[PDB]
Amino acid sequence: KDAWEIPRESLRLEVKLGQGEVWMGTWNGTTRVAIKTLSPEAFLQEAQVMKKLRHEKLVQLYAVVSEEPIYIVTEYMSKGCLLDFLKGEMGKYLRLPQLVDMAAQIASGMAYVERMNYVHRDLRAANILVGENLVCKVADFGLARLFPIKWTAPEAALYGRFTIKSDVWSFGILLTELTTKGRVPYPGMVNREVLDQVERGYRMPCPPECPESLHDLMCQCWRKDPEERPTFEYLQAFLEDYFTSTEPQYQPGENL
Ligand SMILES: Cc1nc(Nc2ncc(C(=O)Nc3c(C)cccc3Cl)s2)cc(N2CCN(CCO)CC2)n1
Repeated sequence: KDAWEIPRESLRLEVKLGQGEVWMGTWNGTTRVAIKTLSPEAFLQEAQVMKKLRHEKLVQLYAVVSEEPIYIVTEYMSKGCLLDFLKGEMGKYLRLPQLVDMAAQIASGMAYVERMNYVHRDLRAANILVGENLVCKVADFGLARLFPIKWTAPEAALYGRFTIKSDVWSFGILLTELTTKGRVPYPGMVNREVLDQVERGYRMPCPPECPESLHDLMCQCWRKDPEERPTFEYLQAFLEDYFTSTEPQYQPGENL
C-alpha cells in the first residue's frame, strides 16, 4: 500500500449522487468529499492515473480504500456535471462570456493533461463537474492513460489512435455542447450516419447566435489531420483572451 490509502472507517457516505456509482459524504469528520464505489484492478487504474495528476481544473484525488469494498475519494463538486447544468434551470441564464470562461477553464485542465503527456479519451460535458462560482473541472479518468462516437475523433473511433489531438477533437464537440445548452451533437443522426458523414468531410454548422470566430475554432479542432488541430495551450489562451482579441464588439443576444 502507498500513502494515499486510508481506513474505510474514516468515510461517512451520505447522499447518493449517481449509480452504475458516486456518493456525497465526509472524510475524517471535517471534510466534504465525493466517494466512488465499484476485475477490481481496472477500477483502481483510475486512481493510479489520478495520483499522478494535480491541477486546479482537474478533480482532486483525496484518498483510496484499495481493499474490497473499494472506494475512490475526491473533492466534492457542488453543482454536478456540466451536461445537466447546461440543460437545467441554470442553463437559460448562461450567456457567451460565462460559457467561453467555462471552456477556458476546461482548456486549462486539458493543457495540463497535454503538458503531462496524458490522453483523456472521454472528454465531453457529462465528464466535466461544476463547483461554486462556476468553477469547471475535468473529471472521469477511467480511460485516461500516459467510446461515444459523436465526441470521438475519426482516427480514434476507427483505428484506435487516441492522442491529445483526439482529445482536441472532443473539445471542439464540447464547445458545441456549451453553445447549445448541452444538446446532443449531430441532431437527428445516428452513430453510423455520424461516421459516414464526418468521413465525407461533414462538420456541424455554426449554432444559432454563436459567433463565426468560435465556430472556426470548432472547425480547427475538427481537422481531418490530427496534427492540423490546435493544442490546448493555444485553445486556453484563445478562449481566455476572446472578448478582447477576437470579439471585442460582442453584444449579448437572447440565448448567447
Ligand atoms: C453526480 C454528481 N456529482 C457531484 N459532485 C461530484 N464531485 C466529485 C465527483 C466524482 O465523481 N469524483 C470522482 C470520484 C469520487 C472518483 C473518481 C473520479 C471522480 Cl471525478 S461527483 C454533485 C452532484 N450533484 C447532484 C445534482 N445537484 C443538482 C444541483 O441543483 C448538485 C449536486 N452530482
